[PDB]
Amino acid sequence: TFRKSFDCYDFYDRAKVGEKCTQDDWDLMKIPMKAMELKQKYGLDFKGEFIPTDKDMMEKLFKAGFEMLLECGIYCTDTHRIVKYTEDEIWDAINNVQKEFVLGTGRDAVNVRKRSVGDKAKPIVQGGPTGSPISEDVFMPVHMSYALEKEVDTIVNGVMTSVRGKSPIPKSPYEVLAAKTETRLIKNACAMAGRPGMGVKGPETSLSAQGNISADCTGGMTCTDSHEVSQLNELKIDLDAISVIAHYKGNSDIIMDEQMPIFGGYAGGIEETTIVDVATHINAVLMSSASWHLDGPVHIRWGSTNTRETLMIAGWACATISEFTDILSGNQYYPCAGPCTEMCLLEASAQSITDTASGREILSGVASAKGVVTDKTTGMEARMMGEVARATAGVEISEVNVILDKLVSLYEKNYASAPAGKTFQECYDVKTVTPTEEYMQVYDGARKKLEDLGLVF
Amino acid sequence: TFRKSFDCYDFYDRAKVGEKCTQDDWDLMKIPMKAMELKQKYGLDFKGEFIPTDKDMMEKLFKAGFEMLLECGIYCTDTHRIVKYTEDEIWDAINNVQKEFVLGTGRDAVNVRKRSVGDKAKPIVQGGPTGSPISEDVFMPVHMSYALEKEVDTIVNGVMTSVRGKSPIPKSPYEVLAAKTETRLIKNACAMAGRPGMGVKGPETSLSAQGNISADCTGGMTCTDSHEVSQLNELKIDLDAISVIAHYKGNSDIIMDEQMPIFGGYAGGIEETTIVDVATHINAVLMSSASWHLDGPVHIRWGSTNTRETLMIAGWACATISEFTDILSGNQYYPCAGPCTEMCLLEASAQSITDTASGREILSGVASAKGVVTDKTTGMEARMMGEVARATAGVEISEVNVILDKLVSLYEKNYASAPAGKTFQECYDVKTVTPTEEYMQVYDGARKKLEDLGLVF
Amino acid sequence: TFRKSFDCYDFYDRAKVGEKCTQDDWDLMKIPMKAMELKQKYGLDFKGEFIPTDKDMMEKLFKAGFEMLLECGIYCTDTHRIVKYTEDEIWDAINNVQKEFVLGTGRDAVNVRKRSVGDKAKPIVQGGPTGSPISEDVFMPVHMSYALEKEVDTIVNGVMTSVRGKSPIPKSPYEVLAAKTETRLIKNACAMAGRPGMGVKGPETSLSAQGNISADCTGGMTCTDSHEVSQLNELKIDLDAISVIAHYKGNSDIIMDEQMPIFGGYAGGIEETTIVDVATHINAVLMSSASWHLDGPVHIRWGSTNTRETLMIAGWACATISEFTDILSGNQYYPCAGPCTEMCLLEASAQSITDTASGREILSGVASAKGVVTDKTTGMEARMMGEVARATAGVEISEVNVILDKLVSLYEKNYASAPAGKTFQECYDVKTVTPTEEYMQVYDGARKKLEDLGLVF
Amino acid sequence: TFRKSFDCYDFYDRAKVGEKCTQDDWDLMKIPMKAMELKQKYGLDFKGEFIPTDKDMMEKLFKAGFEMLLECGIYCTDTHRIVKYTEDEIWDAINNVQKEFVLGTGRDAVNVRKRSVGDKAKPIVQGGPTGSPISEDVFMPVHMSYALEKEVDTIVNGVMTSVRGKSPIPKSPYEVLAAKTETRLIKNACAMAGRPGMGVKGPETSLSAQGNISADCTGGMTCTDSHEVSQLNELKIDLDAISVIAHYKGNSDIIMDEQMPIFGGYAGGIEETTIVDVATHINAVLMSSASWHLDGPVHIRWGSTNTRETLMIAGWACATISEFTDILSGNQYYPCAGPCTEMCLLEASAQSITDTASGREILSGVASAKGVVTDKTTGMEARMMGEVARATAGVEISEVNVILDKLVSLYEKNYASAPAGKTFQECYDVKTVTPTEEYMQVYDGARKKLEDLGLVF
Repeated sequence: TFRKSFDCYDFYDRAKVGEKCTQDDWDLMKIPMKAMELKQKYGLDFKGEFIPTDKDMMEKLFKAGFEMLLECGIYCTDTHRIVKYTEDEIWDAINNVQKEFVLGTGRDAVNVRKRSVGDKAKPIVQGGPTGSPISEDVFMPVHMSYALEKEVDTIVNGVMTSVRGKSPIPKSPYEVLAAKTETRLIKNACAMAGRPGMGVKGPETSLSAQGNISADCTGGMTCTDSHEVSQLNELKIDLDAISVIAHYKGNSDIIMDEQMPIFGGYAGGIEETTIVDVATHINAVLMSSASWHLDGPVHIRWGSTNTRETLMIAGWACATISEFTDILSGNQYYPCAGPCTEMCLLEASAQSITDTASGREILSGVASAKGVVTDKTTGMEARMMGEVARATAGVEISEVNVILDKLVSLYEKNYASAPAGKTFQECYDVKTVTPTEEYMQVYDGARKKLEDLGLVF
Repeated sequence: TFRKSFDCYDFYDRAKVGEKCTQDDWDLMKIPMKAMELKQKYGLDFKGEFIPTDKDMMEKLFKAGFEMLLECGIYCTDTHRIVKYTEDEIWDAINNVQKEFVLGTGRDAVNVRKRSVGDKAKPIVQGGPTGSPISEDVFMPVHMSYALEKEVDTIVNGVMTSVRGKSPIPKSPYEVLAAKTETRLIKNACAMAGRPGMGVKGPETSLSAQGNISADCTGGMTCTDSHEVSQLNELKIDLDAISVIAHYKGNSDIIMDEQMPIFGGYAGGIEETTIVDVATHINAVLMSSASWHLDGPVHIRWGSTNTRETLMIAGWACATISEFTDILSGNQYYPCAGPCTEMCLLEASAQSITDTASGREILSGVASAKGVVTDKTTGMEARMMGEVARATAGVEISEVNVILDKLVSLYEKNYASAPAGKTFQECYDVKTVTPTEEYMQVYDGARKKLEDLGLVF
Repeated sequence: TFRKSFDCYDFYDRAKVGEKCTQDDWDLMKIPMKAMELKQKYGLDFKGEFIPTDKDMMEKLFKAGFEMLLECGIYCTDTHRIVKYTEDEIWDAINNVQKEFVLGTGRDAVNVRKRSVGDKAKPIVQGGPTGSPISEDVFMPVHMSYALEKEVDTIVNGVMTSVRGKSPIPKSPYEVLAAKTETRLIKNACAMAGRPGMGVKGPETSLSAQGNISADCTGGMTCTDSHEVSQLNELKIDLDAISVIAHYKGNSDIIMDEQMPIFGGYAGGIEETTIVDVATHINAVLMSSASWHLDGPVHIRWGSTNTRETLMIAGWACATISEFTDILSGNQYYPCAGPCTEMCLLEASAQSITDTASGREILSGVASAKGVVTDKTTGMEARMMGEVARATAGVEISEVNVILDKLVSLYEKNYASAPAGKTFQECYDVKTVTPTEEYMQVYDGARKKLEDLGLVF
Repeated sequence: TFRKSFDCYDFYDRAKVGEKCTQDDWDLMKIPMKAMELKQKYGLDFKGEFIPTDKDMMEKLFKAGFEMLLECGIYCTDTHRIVKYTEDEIWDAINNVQKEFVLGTGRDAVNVRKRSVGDKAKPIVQGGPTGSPISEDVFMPVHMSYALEKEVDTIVNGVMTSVRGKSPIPKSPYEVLAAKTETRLIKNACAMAGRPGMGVKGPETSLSAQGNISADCTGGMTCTDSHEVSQLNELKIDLDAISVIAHYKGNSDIIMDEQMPIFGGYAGGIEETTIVDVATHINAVLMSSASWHLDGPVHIRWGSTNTRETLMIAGWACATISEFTDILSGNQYYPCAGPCTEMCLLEASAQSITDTASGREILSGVASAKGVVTDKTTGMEARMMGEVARATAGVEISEVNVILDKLVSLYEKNYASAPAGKTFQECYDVKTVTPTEEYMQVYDGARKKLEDLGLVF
C-alpha cells in the first residue's frame, strides 16, 4: 500500500532527491520514447474519429495514459530531477476525486456535476477573454459583455495590459495590485450585469508565485472561484506551481489544474499526445489535488485548440477519462481567427461540439485571435460556444463525428489566412456593451452554416 | 440573432418608445382577440381534463402561449406603450433558465429542483398566511403555526395589519418599517420553532417600490429567500416592478415572478386564459429574470384558485411548461372557505392534488377565506396541503383526473355559501400555538373524505 | 415631559394633521417674519466677524435658533401642513446626540470625534467629486484621484452621468443600478489606491426614495458609510426623506442629515440665515435621528458656499453649535471657479480655514465649478482643503478672522468672472491618475499666497 | 508641491531609473559620510543621556534625520539604484500618519494610541517568542505561556522549526504551509488561554515574498493583526518587501514596518546611528505606508538591543519622533542572556524602562538568548517587560536616566559571559504551561534588584 495520499508536499520532497536528468533527456528522449512505446504496445489507432465509441480502444488508451504517468513520472525543472509515483498512490488519487462543486454565490451560483459522453445535460459555460490582453479602460466593459449573456455561467478572466497605467511586471508591486484588482473589477462588472455572484476563474494577470498567491482577497477571488495552477509540457512542473498549490489547499479554494499538451510536440502525433493528455488529467488529481482539470490540446504550428488533430486529442482523452474515472474537467478555446468573423465562430463551434459530446463539464472560452491580440475577445464568441453546446447535447455520437468532419473541413485549409477580426471597441457599442449589427450579421451567417450541417439550436 | 439577452433595463428602454396604445385597446381588444385567434388556430380543447396527457394538444398549447407573447408583447401601464420581444430573445431566455436553487440556510435549507408531471418526488411546501392580514400582536404566533409543522419547508409571509400600532400606509415610513420588520419577526418565529434557517417569501406588507426595496436587511430578507415581483393582468406590467427587479438582481436575490391570470377575465375562458398563463410563465424568465414563477389562476367571480376552471388552467399550463421547458414554478392557494372548516381543507386539497400531479416545484398556501379576512389563516391548512401533496406524488394521471372531478364536485356548488370559518385565535391555543380539538376533528373529517376518493396518505 | 423621543414616524403622524398652510405662507411670511423677529429680539449683530468669540452673542444666537425651530416647526411639502415640536422633545434630542462614530473599515477606518472652536486637532477630510457629474468611463479614475491623496480620509461620491451607457433617470431601473454601482465602483477605486476600507458618503446619483433606498448592498454602501438625507429650504421636508430616514435607521446606518441654508433666501440676510442654520442643525438630530449634520450655506446669487456672507453664516452657526451642543457636523464645498485655477484653490482654502477654526468635524469637498460641470472636480482640490485644515488647526481665532478677511478679498470681486477651469482629463494623466505640471504650478502659486497671509503649512 | 502621495508603486518606478550606485558606495561611503556630516553640522551630542530632555538638541536630531533621508534617499538592492524623495513628499507622509488603530477582536481587542515621553499611560505589551525558533510539538504551549499572562496584550509570533516534520524551506510548499499554520496555531493557543481574539504580529516563519503573502488566511492572520515588512541596513530595501507592502495595502491590513539600525554599523556610532534611526522611522510611513514602525537598535558586536549604546539610540530616536510627529512605534527585545536567568530579566527590564519612558506605544519581546536558540523564550520574560513598563509609566525622566545608568551597569560587563539560560521545557511545566519554582525565584531576585534601584511595581 502507499505511505500517505500523495500531495504537493510529497512532490517537493521527492523532487529534491529524484533521479537526476537533463531537460533534453526528458523532452527529446524519455517522453517521446514512452509515448511511442505505449502507442504500439496497445495498438492505439483513432481511425480518424473525433470522439470514440470503441470501448476496447478507449480502455487501452486509459491504460496507456496511466502506464505513462507511472513509468515516466514528472520532471521538476527547478531541481532537474524526476518524481515517481507508485501504482497504489495513483489509484488512491483516482479513487477519491471531487465528485461535484459549486461555483459562484447567491442566485448566480451554479453546480458543476459530471457529464458522460453524449450526455443530454449541457456543460457549464465559462465565458471571458480567456487570459487575453485587455486594455485597462475597458476591462469591466469587456467582461460585462460575457456576464450580460444568459448563455454564460461563470467568467474566465482576461489579463490587464496595465493597472493604474503601468504594466503588471512580474515580481513588481504592480503585479500584486493587478492580481487583486483583476477579479475585483470583474466581479463589479458581473454586478453591473445584474449577476453579482458569478464565479470566476483566475488569477491571470499575475505570473509569479507571489503574484498568484496575492489574488485571494476581500472583494476579489474567494473559495467559490476556480483557482488556476499550470502544469508544464510535457509531464513537467516547476516549484512555483507547487507552492501555489499549497496555498490554494490551505485556503480551501476550488482548484483547477491546467495542462495544454502540444500536438506535434515532445510526445509526437495524435495518439502519442493523447496518451500524454490522459496522463496529465490523472496527474492533476495527484500532484495538484485538483477539483477539476482544464485541458487545451494545441497545434504546434497553428497554436489553436480547434484543429482536426487537437479536437481528436481532446475528444479521445475526455471520452476515455469520462469512461474510467469521475475526474471533472473542461477544455479551453483558442481559435485562429479574431472576433467578428465567421471563421472564429465556426472554429469555437467545432470545439464546443467536440467538448460537449465527449463529456466535458466546463467550456472555458473564447481566446479569439489565439488570445494574444489586445481587446480581441467578446461575449459574442461565448454566446456561440454556449448555444452550440445546447445544440450538441444529446446528439448521437455517430452523427456528431460526421458533423465535426464536415465543419472542420470548412476552415482547416485557412489557418494561415485566418481573418484578423476586430476588437471589442470595433464590434460593440462600448457604452451600452451591445454587439453591432455587423457582428450580428456575421453571427447569423455562422449559425446558418451550422444548421445546414444538421445542428438544431 | 438578438442584440443582448433581454433584461429589465431593455424593457424600460423599449417601454418609452414602443407602440402607443390605450389600456382599453389592450384589455378589451388586443389580448382577447389574440387569445381567441390562437385558440381556434391551434384547435385547443381541454375536453374537461384537469391535467393533460395528450402531448400533441400540449405542444399546441405551448406554441400558442409562445406565439401570444411574441405577437402581443407586454403593455406598460406607466408609458401606455407596448414592449415587443423577438423570437430569438424569447428562446435565449427559455434556453437559459435557473436549473435549481436553495432556499433557507443551515440545517433548515431546502433544495428546489424540477419535478415532472406525475413525479414521485414531493414538491416543496411553502406554508404561511400567504399575504393575508394578520394582527400585530399575533404576527409571530401565527407564523410559528406553520414553522411548527414538519410538512412545511419554507414560509410565505402574511401582512402586518399594523407595526408599532400604525397602518403601514404606502410611501409612509411605517411601510418601510413593516417591510423590514415583517421578515425579521417571521424568522424569529421560525427560530422559536427550532428552525432558525427556514427560507421565506416576500416582501408582502409593503406595496410601493420604495417599500419593497427596503425589505432586504440584516436579520430580515436575504439572498436565500424568494423575492416577489408581480406581473399585472394580462401581459402587463408597471415601472415600479421593473425597478424592483433591477434591485433584486443587483443583490443577487432569488427572484420569484408572480402572475395570477383571471378566468373569465380579459383573455376569456379556460383555453384562452391558459394561453395567457403559458405566456406569462415565459415572460417571467424574460422580463423579470425570474429564478421561479408563481402562478395563481383565479375565478373572476369567486376569487378562488381552486374552482374547476382555475384548476384546469393551472394543470394544463404547468404540465405544458414542464414538458417543454425547465422553468421552475409554484402555485398559490386561495380557497373560498375560512379556517377550521371542511370545505377550506377540501378546496386546498383539490389544488394540492392538481399542483403536485401537474408538476409544480413549490406549493404556496394557504390564503384561507380568500386571504382578505384578518387572522383567518393557520398552519393546519398548510399541513393538509403538504400531506395531500405526498399522497398525490407518483399517482397515475388518469386516476388523478378522476379523483379531482369527484373532489371538486364535493364543493363547487357551495362557493356562494362557503363557510366563513374562524380565526387563528379561535381554533388554536394562542400561547402554545396548538390547534384545538375542534379543528382536529374537522381535519379528520376532510381526510376521511379524501381517503374515500382513493387518496392514500 | 414628552410622550416619546421624537422620530421620523412621529413626524409622519403629525404631518398628516398639522396646521394647514400654503408653501408661500411658509416661505414668504412665517419663516422670514420669525427670523426678522428673533434677530431684533436678541439684537444679533455679527459685526463682520467670520468666527465669533463673543459668548454672549453666541448664546443669543443659539437661543434664537432653538426658538425659531420651536415656534415655527417644519413644513411638510407633501401634506402642506406644519409639524410642531415641544420644548421637551427638542431638549431630549439635543441631550442625546451621537458622541462619536467610525467611518470605513480595516486599516482605513477613521474615528470622528468632536472638535471645538480653534481646536488643535485636524478635522476629517472627506474628499471627492462632491455630487458633481462624472463621465462613466472615468468614474473610478476620478475617485481614485482622491483616495491616492494621504490628506483624504473618506470619500464623498460623485454622480454617474450614465451607467451602462444610459442616464440614471429617476424611478427607472437605471437609477437603482446606479445607486448600487456608484459605491461599488468607488470602493473598488479606493482598493486600487491601496485603501480598500475607506468610508464613503452617499448615495448621490439616485434622487428618488426607491433609488436611495436601494443603495445599501453587498460591496456597496454599508453601515460604516455616511448615509445622506436632505432637508429642504427652509425648515422644510418632503415625505420621501422621511421614508429614507426610516430605512437608514432600520439598517443601523450612520446617518448624515444635510441642509444648505440660502443667504438672501427666504430667511433674509446673514444673521437671519444663521438663525435658520442653527435651527436646522438641531432639526437634524430630531427629525432625522442624524449621527452628524452637513451644512452648506449658499449665496442666492453666486451659488457658492465660500462667499464672505456664507462663510460668516457657517462660522457663527458652527461655533455656536459647538459651544452649546455635542452635535457632530461638517460643511460642503462649492467654489465658483473650476479645477486647475488659483481661484478655485483659494476659494476652498477660505472655507477650510473657516470650517476648521469654527469647529467642524468633517470637511466635505470639493464641488469645483459649483459642482454642475461634467468632470470638473479632482483630488488636487481636496489636497488643498486638507493641507489648509492642518495649517489652520490651533491658530488663534483673532488671527484667523484677519486672515479670512484678507483672503476672501483676494477673490470676492471676481465671482461673475470666475475662471471655468479644466476637467480631470485636462489636468491629470488619466492613466496614472497623476496631476499635470500645469496644475502643480497653479497649486504652488495658491499655496504661496496663503503663506504670505500668515498660514503655515 | 508633490505629484502624488508617495507609495510602494512610486518606489518601484523610481528604483528602476534612479542613480546607479554599488552597494559598497552606499554602505561604505554615502551613508557614513552623511551621518558624519550631519552629526557635526548639528553638533549632536547626547552627553550620555538615555532619554533626552533638551528640546533644542532633539529638534536638531529630528532635522538631521529628516535631512539624511532627503539627501541620501533609499538604496534598492535589486536594481542597484537610489530612490530619492522630495521635501514635499516627505512632509505629506509625516503630516498624514495613522492616528490610532485596534489590534485583535472581540473582548480581547486593544486600542493603540500615541504615548508621549514620560507618559502616565502604559504601553501595549506585545509578548511572544519574538521570531525565535520554537519546536513544532510545543508551538501552541509556548505561545500559550504569553496569552496566559494578563500583562500581555498581543502576541508576537515565534518561528516554527518544522511543520508536519519538515523544515519550512524558503520557496518550498512547506514555507506556505508554515506561513498560514503559524498564526492559526497561535490563535488557537490564545483561545485555549481564554482570549480567542488576541491580535498577533507576523508572519515570521516565512522569509520569501510568496511565503509572506500567503499568511493572510481564514483562521490565520487578518486585518486586525500587525503585518510585518522589513527595511534593510541602512536606508535600504529589496523589491520583495515592496511587493509585500502592495499586498498588505491591498488587503487593508495594519502594517508594521520594521528596521533595526546597527550601532557600530555602516552609520557609525551613537549619534550617527540615531540619525539613521530617525530617518528610517520617517521612511516607514513614506515607503511602507506603515500604521506603525518597529525599531530595534542592535549592537554590532553583542547583537543585543539593550546595551548602553542601543538603549540611548532608541531613547533619543523615540523621544524625538514623539516630540515632532505622531508616528506610532514600538521597539523589539533581544537580550544576550537566556530564559530563567536574572540577567535576561534585567536586560529586558532596562529596555522596558527606556521604551516606556521615551514614549513607545508598543513593546515587542522577548527574544531571549538573542532569539537564535531553539525554545529559549517564555512568557515570564514578557511578564517582567510588562510589569516594568507599568512601574516606569509616569516617572520623571531625570529619575529614569539615573535608574537606567545604574541598571545597565549591573550587566554591561557580562555580555560575553551572559548565561545561556534554559528552554521552555526546562523552566515550565509543559502540560499546564506554568513556570517552575526555579524561575519564580530567579524572577523575585531580579524584581528585588529593580526595586532597590527605585522602581515601584
